[PDB]
Amino acid sequence: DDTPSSRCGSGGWGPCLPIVDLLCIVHVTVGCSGGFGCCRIG
Repeated sequence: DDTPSSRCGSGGWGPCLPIVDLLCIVHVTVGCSGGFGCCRIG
């Protein structure tokens, strides 16, 4: 739903995870490679 100004490995999102294993929808895909996103880890 239009996530905030976050980024992979900038706050709570990990370094980089392959969408192939993704499980969320509102995750974040900024700062990562084309095809890899990140979800709320901690």
